[PDB]
Amino acid sequence: MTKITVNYTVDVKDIQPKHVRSESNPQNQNKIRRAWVLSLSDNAMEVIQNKIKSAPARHAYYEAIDREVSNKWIELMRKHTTESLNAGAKFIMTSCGERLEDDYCGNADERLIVAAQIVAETIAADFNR
Amino acid sequence: ARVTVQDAVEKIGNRFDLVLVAARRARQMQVGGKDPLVPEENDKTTVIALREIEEGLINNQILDVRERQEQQEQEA
Amino acid sequence: HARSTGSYSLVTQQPLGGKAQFGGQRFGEMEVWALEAYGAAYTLQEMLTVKSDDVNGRTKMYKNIVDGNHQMEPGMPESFNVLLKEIRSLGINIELEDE
Amino acid sequence: SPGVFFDSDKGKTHSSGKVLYNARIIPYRGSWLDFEFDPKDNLFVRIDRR
Amino acid sequence: LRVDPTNDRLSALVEIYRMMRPGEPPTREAAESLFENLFFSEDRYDLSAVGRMKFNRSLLREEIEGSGILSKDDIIDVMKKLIDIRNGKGEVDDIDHLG
Amino acid sequence: TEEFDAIKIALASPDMIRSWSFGEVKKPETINYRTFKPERDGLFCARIFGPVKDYECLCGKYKRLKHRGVICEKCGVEVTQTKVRRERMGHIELASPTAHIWFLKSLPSRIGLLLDMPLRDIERVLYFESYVVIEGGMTNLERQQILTEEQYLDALEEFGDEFDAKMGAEAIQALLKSMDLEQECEQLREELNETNSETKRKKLTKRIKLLEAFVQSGNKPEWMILTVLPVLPPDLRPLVPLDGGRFATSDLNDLYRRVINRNNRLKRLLDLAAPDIIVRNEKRMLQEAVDALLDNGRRGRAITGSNKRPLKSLADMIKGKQGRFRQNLLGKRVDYSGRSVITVGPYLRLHQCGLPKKMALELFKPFIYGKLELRGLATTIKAAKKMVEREEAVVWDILDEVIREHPVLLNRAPTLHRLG
Amino acid sequence: TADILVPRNTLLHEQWCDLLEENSVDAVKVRSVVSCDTDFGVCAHCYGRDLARGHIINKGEAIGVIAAQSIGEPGTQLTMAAAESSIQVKNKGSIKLSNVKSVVNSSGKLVITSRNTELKLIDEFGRTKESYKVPYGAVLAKGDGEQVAGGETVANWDPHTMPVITEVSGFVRFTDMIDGQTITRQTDELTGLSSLVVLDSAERTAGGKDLRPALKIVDAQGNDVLIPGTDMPAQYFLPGKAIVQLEDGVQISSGDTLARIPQESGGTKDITGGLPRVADLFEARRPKEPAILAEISGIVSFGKETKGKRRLVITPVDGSDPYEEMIPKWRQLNVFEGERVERGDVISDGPEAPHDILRLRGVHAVTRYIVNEVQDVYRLQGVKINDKHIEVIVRQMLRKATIVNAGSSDFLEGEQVEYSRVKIANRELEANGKVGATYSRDLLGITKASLATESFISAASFQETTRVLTEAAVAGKRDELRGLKENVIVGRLIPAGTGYAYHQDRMRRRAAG
Amino acid sequence: AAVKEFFGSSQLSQFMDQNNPLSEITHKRRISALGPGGLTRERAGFEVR
RNA sequence: CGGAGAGGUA
DNA sequence: GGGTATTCGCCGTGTACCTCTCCTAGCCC
DNA sequence: GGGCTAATGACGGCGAATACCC
Repeated sequence: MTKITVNYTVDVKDIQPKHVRSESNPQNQNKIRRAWVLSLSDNAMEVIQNKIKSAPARHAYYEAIDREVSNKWIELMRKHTTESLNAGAKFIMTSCGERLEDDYCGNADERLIVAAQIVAETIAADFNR
Repeated sequence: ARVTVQDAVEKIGNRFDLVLVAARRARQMQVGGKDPLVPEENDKTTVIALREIEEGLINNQILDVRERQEQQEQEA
Repeated sequence: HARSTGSYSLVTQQPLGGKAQFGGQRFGEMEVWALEAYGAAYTLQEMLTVKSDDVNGRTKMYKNIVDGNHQMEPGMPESFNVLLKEIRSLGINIELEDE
Repeated sequence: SPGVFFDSDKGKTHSSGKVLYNARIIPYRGSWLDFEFDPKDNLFVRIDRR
Repeated sequence: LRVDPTNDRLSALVEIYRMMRPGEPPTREAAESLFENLFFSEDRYDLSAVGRMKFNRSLLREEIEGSGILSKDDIIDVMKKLIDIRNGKGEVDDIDHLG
Repeated sequence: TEEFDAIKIALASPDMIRSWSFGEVKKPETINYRTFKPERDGLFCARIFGPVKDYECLCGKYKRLKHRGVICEKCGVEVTQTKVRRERMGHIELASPTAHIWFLKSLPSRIGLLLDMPLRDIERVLYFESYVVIEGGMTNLERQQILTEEQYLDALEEFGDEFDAKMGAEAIQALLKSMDLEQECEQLREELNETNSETKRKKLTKRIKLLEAFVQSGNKPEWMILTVLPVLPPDLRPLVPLDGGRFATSDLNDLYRRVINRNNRLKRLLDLAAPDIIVRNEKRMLQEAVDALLDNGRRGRAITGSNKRPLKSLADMIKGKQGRFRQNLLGKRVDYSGRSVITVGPYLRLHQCGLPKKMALELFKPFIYGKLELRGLATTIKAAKKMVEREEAVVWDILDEVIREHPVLLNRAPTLHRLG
Repeated sequence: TADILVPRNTLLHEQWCDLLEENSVDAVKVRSVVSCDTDFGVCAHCYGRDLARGHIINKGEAIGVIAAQSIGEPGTQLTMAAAESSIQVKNKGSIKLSNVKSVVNSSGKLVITSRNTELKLIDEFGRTKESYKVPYGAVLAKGDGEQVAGGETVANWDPHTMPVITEVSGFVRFTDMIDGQTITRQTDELTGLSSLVVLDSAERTAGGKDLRPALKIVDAQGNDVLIPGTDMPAQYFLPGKAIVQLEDGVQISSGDTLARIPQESGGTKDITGGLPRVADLFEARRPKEPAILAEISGIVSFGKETKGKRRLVITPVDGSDPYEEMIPKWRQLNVFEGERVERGDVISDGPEAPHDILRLRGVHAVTRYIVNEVQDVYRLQGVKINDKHIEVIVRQMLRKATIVNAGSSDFLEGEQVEYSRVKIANRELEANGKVGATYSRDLLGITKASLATESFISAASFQETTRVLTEAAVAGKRDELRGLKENVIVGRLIPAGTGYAYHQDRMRRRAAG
Repeated sequence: AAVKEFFGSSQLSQFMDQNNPLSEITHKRRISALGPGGLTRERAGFEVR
């Protein structure tokens, strides 16, 4: 709809612990959706409401966007592993499985928010037609 | 007849394959195909087979060689 | 009391019913362990499958003994079939790894 | 018999031993009443077995 | 009292009604009615003559009779003598005693 | 017998459950009550579970014993061997999904652990008492969290078509539909590559173990919610009326009649587009009926008339004390067995026991029949029956022959060792 | 002498037992089912030969059911010198001591410390005839290789209290001494002693639990004096009810008590016998404050004291130093800061739990403990049962182990130790070892082990059925029909006895064989 | 209905063991700690037995 | 031969 | 924080036989 | 007539879910 879509992406202030959940156990989900919401503004809400007139279709495209951000986040972890290995990282075998070295390790929250911001920019570009 | 299986246990130490071979012997004396090698007293095939095994007349070697040979003569 | 052939349940082929011919005596799991302690291995199979549950086994073995020999059919006891069916009745699958 | 029964709750050691007490009120008809003790010497009340 | 999470009649009645009946959003009047019926109505809680006699005998009263329903004085007496039995002044009652 | 080396255990998909059933159960009827004719297509149905008699249709159509390889083409009865009625299973298509009672109240709540959310919330949402955000949108509140009525409303006015929340097993089915196992496994294993905290990595590993367990089991969690409920074969829950005013029969038939009545009422309500409150209450009491059928004891006792005792559910006679009942205890009785008081025989050799003549006669009856027919003393099994019941002196020599070498096992009822 | 008198791995029948009898031997190592390495079964020689025959155990004999019924049959008979006073040898023989933490000090006192010291009575041969346990602190006028008459007090101690005999000379400094918190003020001087009482080891004070009173023994110059030969540290960290006999400022000789810790003179009522006792050994039930063991060797010290339960850091000399552990504050302890502990050394005092014995002291140690306790229960009623049955039951209880470093596990999966061994054998056979793979055995009760069976059928059909069936359905398990009971339910030849020959053949017939 | 249920199908309304006058007189003088409001058979119970 | 309750037995 | 330390449900209950009852009924159509 | 149709005086053990001093 709107030729310009305001974004809340690539902000330095967008780094904060995404561990919000109202029930037990803080692992994945209840944060991924919040992550890729925090990268989008309300203008996205109005644009999707005008473009799509079906609530089940809207929910399906929300799930599609969530799968896209998950795929891009997985791409981010594999890229981080590849660049760490190119930087001389070693596979640390702890009693939790595989990890990288401390000086080579990243963190999931920053990768997740970067993925969310980039996908939000992609969606904003998608609204520009 | 015979009531004690001590001699058969001495012949066949495992005494589990002893049950198998005794059953085999007793079944094909009960079901047509052969006749006992120890004379009868109107006894069932069980004690007859036991008395055979005590005398060392029937064991796994004798049984399977007899089966082999009867297969060659029956086949041609 | 004793019996050889007579009444059977309409839910299973275990022998029970009335007192005109009461069912066979209840050879419980304790006596199954008693047989297991021996090398009593076939005896369990006859006393659980052909003499107790397998209706096809019961008929075949009765015909065999009447015919003048003591031979057995292995059989598939109906008790396990009942357990299988009612496990399947709750939406929990049971299947057979066919040989 | 309906009435007041002061019995002893045993086996509640919790690495501290000590036999606790319980007072049960039994009516001929109705709901029982229970005044039991705890290892912290705090009196807890149960109506029936609630 | 320190552990007690309520300090007034209405909250105590509400909590008692709740733990009697899970769910069932409670009102003060309903809780009052239930509490009065379970312990102070002579159609839901009766000790009968023998119950009252044994009740008085256990608490060491000279009376041999009284109301069939529970009363505040009876409950405070049960408190006092249970505290006494904790203090060692009282004695636990036998459970299979024919008395 | 059938040849197999192993038994697999897995959850059942609605598709393969429908594959099990040869027909859909519709009528909540066993018989015509006062009239003892079974009602089709009720819980007993020759069209569904096959004929009650052997090699003959029961409609009044076929009486010839020739149709055993084909079904009746004159009516709906699937005429086969009577044994087929003991093996054919049925199904009922639930209008609303219903949770499986075991996966809810069991201490290792499989739905609870799979959804990482306590069984208290599971029962509150299933009992139609609390909302849960089922895959929301850009809402400031959590994507997956419990809600009661007031906040659910406040969100409903606050958030429009970006907010989904529902009642009963439909909501839990929505959550289980929305979860992809492989994506979550990849996400967790990628997180382990970066995370270096003990607690985070430990919970990642626990979630990975559960997820790979579900993946290797090949079970879609959507299969774990009941869309179609299979009904057990009629013969294994047989119909046995008791004469008089009472209409007593198998408890399973009663529970299934209850459930099918509830399903029919709910389907009728939905077909008429009944108000949400009525259909929700019908769904709740359908959940109650199904959970009572599957396992009585986790939803409140379901009691029958004139007997203060819960009806025995499927799980209650799956479970046994001691051990699964009909496998070896209780009770696994056996033919060719007997019981008697014991007397002392001090003239017996150690390998001998004294057995009553009548007991020997009516224990070894097939042996007597075979020997009599082999020796020419009888010409048929009926002649053998007459000979053994007359108990003449002739059969005594036959019994001597069959007992001379044939041994018997003596057994004490409390058996504490093999010598027992 | 090193003269071999028994053949390699041969059955020990009556003649061999005799030959061991005239050529007396104290102990014999025998292949046990616990030590058996055979997978999916037990080695014949590892079992024994006890049947209705003197011959070696036959192949295919279902010994597990025999063991279970041999334990169950005498169950119907189960119904429900001086110990801890003074060791008085009632025979004539050499005095021998094992696992001593003792130093000879003045007045000819062989002051033996710790509860880990044992006193044998060696007869004319290597065999022992009397056995005793020497407690922490004792007075011995006898030594190794000394003959003693019957009824002679070879070792003695106060039967009403345990005295702590000082082993070095010098003044005693009261370290970790806070007045009014650690101990209460009580001075009763008769000949220079005091009645200062360390508060009970349940709850002392706010400050008397965050600190623990100690008595360091140092010379007049004040330099630290060490005790070479014992692991008992020079600083006596006073436990509960330890009355400090010796005051500060007085030189102490070697042979004088330092602290008195009262004892109950034996006969403590914390024991249960009979059929429930046998059952709870077979279920490995917690003994209601088990005497927890020192789970690693090395020097020990207290950690952050009294955080609800006091943490005790054991720092090995070459191992992982950060090894704090938990201690409840309702037990009386034997080990103090700076005392050398090892695997199986007791931390608290009381009954042992089978789990910690198995995990720490070893599988053979827990097997010995269970066999000894069960056989003692059967001796109480004068019914003798061959210990191989208890051994196979123990072998069945411990079929599971927790993986630490996995080969194909998940670093915390409780897996069948049989499967763990088959995978480690497979990986070691190949030229590549991955990872790996380390496992620690853990004990399960009869019920829990039965539910922890590889096959869901056995656990479901004869114990908790709903839970087992649900877990099997969700996990998608499959069972190769394994043990006998599965075949009993299925109704075919069980792989035992005369049936074992059949099913084994079928196992050969599989895999296109 | 309630009275008939009590007198016919209660757990303390037992068929009188009638083979001897002693059997009668013991059955009527029996004292059952079981029943509604009392013990249960599976008590054990070592104190009450 | 659908299932509960009671007694007695070992 | 953390380890008890409770509180909240699930669960187990020798064997086998004999005898005996006693068996979904409410109800608005 | 009828077609649907709707507690404890257990005890010991144990896993799950919070509860409570230091």
